[PDB]
Amino acid sequence: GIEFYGPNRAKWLGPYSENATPAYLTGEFPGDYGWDTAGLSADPETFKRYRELELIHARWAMLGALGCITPELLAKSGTQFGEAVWFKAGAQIFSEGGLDYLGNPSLVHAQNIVATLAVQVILMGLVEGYRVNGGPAGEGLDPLYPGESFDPLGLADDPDTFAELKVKEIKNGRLAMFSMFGFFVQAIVTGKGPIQNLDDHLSNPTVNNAFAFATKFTPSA
Amino acid sequence: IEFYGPNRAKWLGPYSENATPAYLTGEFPGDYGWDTAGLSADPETFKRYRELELIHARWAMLGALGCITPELLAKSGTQFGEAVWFKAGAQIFSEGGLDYLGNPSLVHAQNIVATLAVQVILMGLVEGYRVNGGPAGEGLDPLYPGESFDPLGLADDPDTFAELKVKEIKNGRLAMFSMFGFFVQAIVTGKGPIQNLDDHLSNPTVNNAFAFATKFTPS
Amino acid sequence: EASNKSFPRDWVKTDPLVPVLGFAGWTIPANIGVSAFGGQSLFGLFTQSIGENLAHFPTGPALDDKFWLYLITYHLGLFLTITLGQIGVQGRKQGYW
Amino acid sequence: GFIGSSTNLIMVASTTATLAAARFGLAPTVKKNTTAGLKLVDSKNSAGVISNDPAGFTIVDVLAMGAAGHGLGVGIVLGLKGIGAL
Amino acid sequence: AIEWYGPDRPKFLGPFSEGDTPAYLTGEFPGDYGWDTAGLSADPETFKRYRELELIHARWAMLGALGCITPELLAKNGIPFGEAVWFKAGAQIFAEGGLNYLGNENLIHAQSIIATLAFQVVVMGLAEAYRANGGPLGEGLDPLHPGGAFDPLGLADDPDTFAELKVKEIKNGRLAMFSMFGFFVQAIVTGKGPIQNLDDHLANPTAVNAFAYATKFTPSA
Ligand code: CHL
Ligand code: CHL
Ligand code: CHL
Ligand code: CLA
Ligand SMILES: CC1=C[C@H](O)CC(C)(C)[C@H]1/C=C/C(C)=C/C=C/C(C)=C/C=C/C=C(C)/C=C/C=C(C)/C=C/C1=C(C)C[C@H](O)CC1(C)C
Ligand SMILES: CC1=C[C@H](O)CC(C)(C)[C@H]1/C=C/C(C)=C/C=C/C(C)=C/C=C/C=C(C)/C=C/C=C(C)/C=C/C1=C(C)C[C@H](O)CC1(C)C
Ligand SMILES: CC1=C[C@H](O)CC(C)(C)[C@H]1/C=C/C(C)=C/C=C/C(C)=C/C=C/C=C(C)/C=C/C=C(C)/C=C/C1=C(C)C[C@H](O)CC1(C)C
Ligand SMILES: CC1=C(/C=C/C(C)=C/C=C/C(C)=C/C=C/C=C(C)/C=C/C=C(C)/C=C/C2=C(C)CCCC2(C)C)C(C)(C)CCC1
Repeated sequence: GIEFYGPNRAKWLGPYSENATPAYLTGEFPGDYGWDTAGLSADPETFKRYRELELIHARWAMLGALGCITPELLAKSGTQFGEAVWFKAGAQIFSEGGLDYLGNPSLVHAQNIVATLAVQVILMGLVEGYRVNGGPAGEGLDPLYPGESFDPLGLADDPDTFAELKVKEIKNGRLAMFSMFGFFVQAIVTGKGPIQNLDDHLSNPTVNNAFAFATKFTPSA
Repeated sequence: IEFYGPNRAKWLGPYSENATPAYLTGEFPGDYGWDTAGLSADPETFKRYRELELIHARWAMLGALGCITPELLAKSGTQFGEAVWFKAGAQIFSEGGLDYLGNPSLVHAQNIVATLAVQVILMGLVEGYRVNGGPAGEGLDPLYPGESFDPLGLADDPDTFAELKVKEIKNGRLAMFSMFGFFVQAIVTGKGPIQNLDDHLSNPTVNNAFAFATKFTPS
Repeated sequence: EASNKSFPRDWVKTDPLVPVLGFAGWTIPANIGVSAFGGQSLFGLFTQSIGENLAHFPTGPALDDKFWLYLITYHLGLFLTITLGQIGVQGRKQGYW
Repeated sequence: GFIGSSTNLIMVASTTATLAAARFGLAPTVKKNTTAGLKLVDSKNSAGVISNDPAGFTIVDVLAMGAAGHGLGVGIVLGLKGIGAL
Repeated sequence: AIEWYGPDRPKFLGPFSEGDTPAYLTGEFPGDYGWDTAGLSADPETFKRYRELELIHARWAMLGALGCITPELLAKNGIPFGEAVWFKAGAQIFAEGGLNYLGNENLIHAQSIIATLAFQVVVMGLAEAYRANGGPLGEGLDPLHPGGAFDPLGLADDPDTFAELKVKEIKNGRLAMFSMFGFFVQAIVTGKGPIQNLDDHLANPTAVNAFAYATKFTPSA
């Protein structure tokens, strides 16, 4: 098969990549395809900080892509939300009747965005200061893969497949990061949801691609 | 004037010796001692930034000449679908195809998707050959291969090859500056490069850049 | 069989390129407009059939639906393409020619 | 006229195409068969048949490639007639 | 806590900052709080150029954060000069009588932006190139804090309070850069002056905040 560590592994240019990989990317870390053509991570501590940035970006982008797909899929299946499209889902706090979570008024019923943001600032500052330092869910642990409170299902045991699960996590995270960038730019240039753009591209793929919106942000006006 | 070594062409004139970093000795083309922001201290990052700069320079030379050529040829007799560079892409969706020089039997391309696909295939092959190696040269210099580029044999005599290198990177830095200028002159005006050149050479007092200094004001 | 004393666990020699390349080699040609479909494609009409049959989600497709035709032909060609792709990959890798 | 039409051009093109493909080592001939993997290997030839052609092109070669090219041209012209291109 | 140097110092996460603060941030510089989560300054040459760039950004941001508030601060007293906001202040060059300094017509009252632009280019190139290299007031000294004629009041002596005022300068400068980025985006999103935003916030905070302008940049398409 194909492996993802060591001197030979899966690389960024594929078969035309044996001369392409840098010297410092020896392949001991998950997701090492050897793509540092701009040389941003030549220093190893810059490389370590960039690995932490990539993995936390990866996990937050996985959560964000699931949360951009989830209420739109539930709206196209059964559920009347407040505003299921993700780039207009923020202003439901200004829908004069509350933010219904699953569309039901028995749910969280939020009406004050300042208190929502404030408890988010408190809880997020607490949890991220726990992530970088330690707290009730583990004090002395790996800053990127803590374990034994974030592995209650024990999938980090047998570490030869924990390396494979690290590569799977970083690969779905990079795909979700690419998909979140696609969500952002598609929101900017189409104004509809990603599933609405998917239904559009599935209806008529010849003109519901990106090139119909190529003249939209024209420099004339 | 010598463009290498301790005394060379320096970006702040005859008084810049405090502004020179230690790692910019001048063994590479276009060294003026400008890393006052300090992003290129690591030697491998210096290598990567040099190849980034050279290919940005060459692509911006090609892009500068492609920004100025069909707009200049628009007034020399031949007329295209669109003459300005920022609307030179949108002539696919116009009815009657992308004629190359305006002639309907030259290219006449109506499909941007297969055009981009053929470009993606050929460009992926070219750039994979450029980084790794391929059939027009296997293992050579990453930036200056030889024996298939410069087939006319002007890359020999390494002192004039060094002068050709510094001239190439200086023309390329000028073209990169002008490509950024083309981008901002596109976004703030909407008229092309030589169209703005005629707008400047018609009356330069009011039709300088400050005619468009209030365009992106907020409300 | 003096060899094969343990029934190797890799009895199928899995190359993950095979399913991808079979799906690609059948489906991309399956999206070429032919006038027999009225300018549409086999796979396009298949996705349309699944879209119409997903509307009434609990109840299943009918017998005169024309969804079954698209499904069965698409999967005939698809399984044949994937099968021959695995065969060819492990015939080029192994001997057999 | 027929001689000079699209059908005649396509037919002569296909016939000479198969013939020049067999003559110049690009198609399987009497003297060169193929393996399972389509590599041109030589043949037993099962009788031995002579030819003055420098490569060894035979009357059997031209009969076989004429039949193949005629099938190819027939199919092509009736296809182009079928899709309305002809 | 009365120190801004040494191994133990005030840090950017407070008590959550023991797992942070890597080895090349030692607290030897004014304003070290252990914030290098991106890892941009591992090389001390890169760190030196980033410190110089940060401190000249600090000086220009402290100049800017006061030069943007004083036109509206003298419009508070009622001195009318064309326009009081800073982001529409340049167009007073192109007025019917030109940009006036304090509104009184016997003041600066210049009209041509190109001539004063050329004067600014020549004297600022000369002054900044003397700042980088050296000129008639000190040739080879600190690129950060030259002193000499830059301290005519004698605050550069007694080096402990010099270091203390260095930390004070970088702290007020970082606050000024934060304020100037806030000025830029309050100009972009709201389109009114920052002191006008303060008056609107003090007049009605609960409904007029940033979340009132949260639905402005929504891409309709
Ligand atoms: C940090 C991640 C984050 C992202 C990506 C968004 C996304 C958005 N919010 Mg949202 N929010 C985010 C955090 C939060 N929001 C809210 C509460 C609200 C409200 C009340 C509203 C929004 C609205 C919006 C939209 C603004 C409309 C627009 O300009 O579209 C154009 C721009 C895009 C489509 C892409 C923008 C992404 C950006 C250019 C690139 C990504 C950079 C990061 C955002 C910066 C990193 C953040 C750091 C500080 C953590 C935008 C899609 C408004 C809305 O949806 O109404 C129609 C709105 O009313 N948000 C809270 C408090 C609970 C947040 C706290 O975490
Ligand atoms: C001795 C005088 C001398 C000085 C002061 C300079 C300085 C300069 N040289 Mg130069 N050189 C000088 C002599 C020489 N140079 C060179 C060879 C070169 C080269 C090859 C290069 C330079 C470059 C530069 C520039 C780099 C600084 C910069 O990036 O701008 C930073 C400062 C500014 C941008 C301020 C200007 C802005 C303006 C005053 C305000 C306008 C604001 C607008 C309204 C915008 C605001 C936007 C709003 C909407 C938000 C700068 C103009 C580089 C360059 O061209 O970079 C662009 C470059 O590549 N020099 C030689 C030959 C040996 C010289 C011989 O004497
Ligand atoms: C370098 C600092 C500097 C900044 C931040 C500005 C800012 C501005 N000037 Mg300006 N100027 C500056 C220097 C100078 N100006 C002028 C002469 C003029 C004139 C004649 C006019 C302006 C106008 C404007 C405004 C354009 C309105 C707009 O598009 O809003 C969108 C932009 C914002 C809301 C600010 C966003 C900030 C920005 C995106 C980030 C800041 C980083 C910059 C990219 C870097 C600065 C450039 C560097 C290289 C020097 C804008 C806020 C116009 C105006 O006020 O009328 C509407 C106008 O008519 N300026 C001169 C010559 C003396 C300058 C030299 O120092
Ligand atoms: C462009 C201005 C600038 C620059 C060059 C620096 C540079 C530096 N800072 Mg300073 N800093 C700044 C602004 C800046 N800072 C501001 C505005 C604040 C207040 C929030 C601070 C607060 C601060 C603290 C508390 C500390 C530093 C430290 C450092 C050093 C290491 C960190 C690093 O790698 O930063 C590199 C930074 C850059 C290359 C600048 C990149 C600018 C990008 C584009 C910003 C992108 C973020 C976002 C889009 C904009 C802001 C969003 C939101 C916060 C409003 C380095 C010398 C540490 C140190 O060693 O002390 C000396 C330290 O302890 N800084
Ligand atoms: C490698 C390399 C190399 C060389 O050397 C250089 C270079 C080139 C530079 C490099 C590259 C890089 C890259 C590619 C980058 C990219 C990134 C990204 C895209 C990210 C994202 C990232 C992204 C992310 C995180 C995201 C996240 C998201 C989220 C949370 C979301 C959320 C949400 C939701 C749910 C929905 C609602 O309604 C709202 C909101 C709020 C909206
Ligand atoms: C040096 C240094 C130093 C210190 O230390 C720091 C700093 C400052 C950071 C640095 C700097 C940097 C810079 C300046 C950069 C810049 C760059 C650029 C501008 C690029 C461009 C670049 C540019 C480019 C490539 C361009 C390209 C172009 C092209 C391809 C083409 C195009 C085109 C044409 C014509 C055709 C049609 O019609 C359209 C189009 C398609 C449009
Ligand atoms: C530390 C760290 C760490 C980690 O690791 C990484 C990271 C995150 C990257 C980092 C961070 C960073 C940051 C925060 C940055 C920011 C910056 C800024 C904001 C700057 C500004 C800066 C800013 C500045 C200078 C500003 C300046 C300003 C000015 C001059 C102004 C002026 C003016 C005035 C007066 C008024 C008039 O009417 C107009 C004008 C003309 C408008
Ligand atoms: C002497 C010589 C020459 C020439 C020669 C020639 C010119 C030859 C030709 C040849 C040819 C020109 C041949 C042809 C052949 C043909 C054929 C052999 C045909 C066949 C046919 C067939 C087989 C048919 C079949 C079919 C039918 C009947 C119907 C439909 C189906 C199918 C198609 C199957 C050269 C070079 C000059 C020089 C030297 C020698």
